[PDB]
Amino acid sequence: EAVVISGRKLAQQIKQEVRQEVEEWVASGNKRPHLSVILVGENPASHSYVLNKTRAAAVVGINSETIMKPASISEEELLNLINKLNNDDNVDGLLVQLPLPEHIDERRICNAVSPDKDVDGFHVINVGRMCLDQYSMLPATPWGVWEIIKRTGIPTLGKNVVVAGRSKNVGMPIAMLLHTDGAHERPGGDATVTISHRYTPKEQLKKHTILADIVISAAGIPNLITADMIKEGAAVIDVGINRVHDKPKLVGDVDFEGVRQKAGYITPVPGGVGPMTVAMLMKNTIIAAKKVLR
Amino acid sequence: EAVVISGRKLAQQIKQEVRQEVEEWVASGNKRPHLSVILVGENPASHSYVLNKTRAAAVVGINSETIMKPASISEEELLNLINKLNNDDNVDGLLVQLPLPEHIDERRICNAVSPDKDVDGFHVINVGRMCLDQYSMLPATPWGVWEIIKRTGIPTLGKNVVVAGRSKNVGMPIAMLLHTDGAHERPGGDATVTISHRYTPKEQLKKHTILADIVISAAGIPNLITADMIKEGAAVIDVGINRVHKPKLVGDVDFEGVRQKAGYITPVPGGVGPMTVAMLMKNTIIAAKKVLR
Ligand SMILES: O=C(O)c1ccc(C(=O)N2CCc3c(c(=O)oc4ccccc34)C2)cc1
Ligand SMILES: O=C(O)c1ccc(C(=O)N2CCc3c(c(=O)oc4ccccc34)C2)cc1
Ligand SMILES: O=C(O)c1ccc(C(=O)N2CCc3c(c(=O)oc4ccccc34)C2)cc1
Ligand SMILES: O=C(O)c1ccc(C(=O)N2CCc3c(c(=O)oc4ccccc34)C2)cc1
Repeated sequence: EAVVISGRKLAQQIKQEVRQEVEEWVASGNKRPHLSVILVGENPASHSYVLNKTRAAAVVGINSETIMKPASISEEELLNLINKLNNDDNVDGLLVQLPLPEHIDERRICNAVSPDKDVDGFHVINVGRMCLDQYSMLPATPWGVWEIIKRTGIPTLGKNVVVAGRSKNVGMPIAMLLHTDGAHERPGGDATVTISHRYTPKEQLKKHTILADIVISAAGIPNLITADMIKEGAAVIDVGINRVHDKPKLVGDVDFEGVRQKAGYITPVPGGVGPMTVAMLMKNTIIAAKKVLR
Repeated sequence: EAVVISGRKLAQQIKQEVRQEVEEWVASGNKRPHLSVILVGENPASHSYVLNKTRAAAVVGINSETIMKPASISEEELLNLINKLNNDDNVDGLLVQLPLPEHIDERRICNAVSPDKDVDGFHVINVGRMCLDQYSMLPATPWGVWEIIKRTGIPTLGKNVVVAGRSKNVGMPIAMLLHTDGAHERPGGDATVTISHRYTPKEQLKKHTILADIVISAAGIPNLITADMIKEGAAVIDVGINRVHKPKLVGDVDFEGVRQKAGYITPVPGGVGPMTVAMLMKNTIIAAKKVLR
């Protein structure tokens, strides 16, 4: 059977690194990091994600506040709020929980967050920097996937990788990190990467996955990955977060039970990539506090 | 055997569109578009590329000037010139011929060029905008590859595409254009895209090329694509520009071999190169119209 990778345990390790980095930072006489989270409306999953972020900050000695506004907020109010936070020298990291309501321009909001406080790395300049392999605030899911892979010691250079999904904050960034030059200012994994998405024909994915040492699935489709798609021994990183009902539940992209047999490594849902996303946000927040980048 | 696609011919076509578009702009009362090129040093390829660009501009009714600098120029001197041209309201497009000397930082120069004059689309905001599928000044070579494909009627949606090479102004944007959503602000290809590079093993490139409906090579490696790598009927686009031996110029494909198996193919010379220069003209009229301001 396949080694089940523990997202909880790895996220725990990263959390400890950060807790140590924050303590030393404060001991050297610096201000304790502060993370601000703007939460809009009342999406249940959002609300729980923000609690996961606030707990993680508390456990690593980073101060936080979630500012909850109602769905009804005007895009311009939101911009004012962000502008306040951007200007408050006590806020090191600012993020805006997604999705926002249909009447708010996401991209406009994401670009209003100061790049220097952009711990989500979703600002156009951080996306640009990332895509040029420069130092940047990396988005947290991609960074988490990366860490799961490196921390587990799975090789990437020369290897073959498939990423199912091409969203701009998850799939595309994963594909960008995995294929790029280990030698660049922000190293990448030098893999051979294939990006697939909703217009891949079922057969085409299969012909690609079967060739792949690593299959990273970030499509949000239960059971998109079945055991015949993977080649024996391959690492399967399941980035899917699918709420199904039976008992409302959390399931992945992968058929966990089945692929378990075929794969050399696999990651569970829940307890897989999710905890890592949250942990990498803590890394990004101490980076922000330290003003490395600007 | 392969329909050879003349990039020379398609580029002349595109230049004809641009010429009409420029004629219309001027006849409407607007300032004639002006492109400035900065050229540093003496790379002979570079000099010829600037010649190509200045000729293309002349053909399409766009004003040009090359400002040649010795390789000895400093980074700071280069930024002053760029800062000057950014501020000259007469200059609609501005490009710095690449590559630059080692003591000058490419990224920093590329980001000094005003994003609205950046007809190479290499400023970080333009890269970012492109990578988010927003309207942007698209880089000329990838846009030209896109144009070869689209005007030749080669479908992309659902297809397999390999792009060999992952450079930031050629391979990576080609992969970005080809895989992204056809529905976004800046439409992409909705293809299934595999990116390979200097560390793809030969067996591994081949295992992927063979499934490919379109293969696009931007490696700078002669005979990297051979006919047994290619699936019969596939489109093969040769981005390579390789100086071999009188001093000769070849692509990354084994043209003679590959044309016997592929359904379309592009030659070097005469394929992607002229398209690159053509798309730069389209970017310049775009810049002059201040469409994306
Ligand atoms: O209805 C079926 O019978 C059916 C089931 C599944 C597939 C499949 O395998 N797809 C389609 C969606 C998809 C794929 C992908 O690789 O990445 C995605 C990333 C994001 C969103 C959707 C995908 C590939 C095809 C047909
Ligand atoms: O054990 C777990 O499986 C698990 C632990 C933690 C999280 C979490 O809190 N996430 C990850 C997904 C996510 C987050 C988000 O903030 O916005 C999203 C917006 C859209 C889609 C997914 C997210 C943050 C999730 C799962
Ligand atoms: O005879 C050999 O020793 C040999 C020849 C060629 C390969 C090959 O196919 N390579 C390596 C270079 C390369 C590849 C690629 O896909 O993209 C590149 C994009 C940019 C630069 C170099 C590449 C793939 C392997 C072995
Ligand atoms: O007929 C042809 O095959 C052909 C026509 C025109 C051109 C040309 O002028 N190019 C394309 C390549 C290129 C250009 C450049 O400006 O910088 C480069 C910097 C590095 C690498 C390639 C370029 C501009 C090239 C070939």
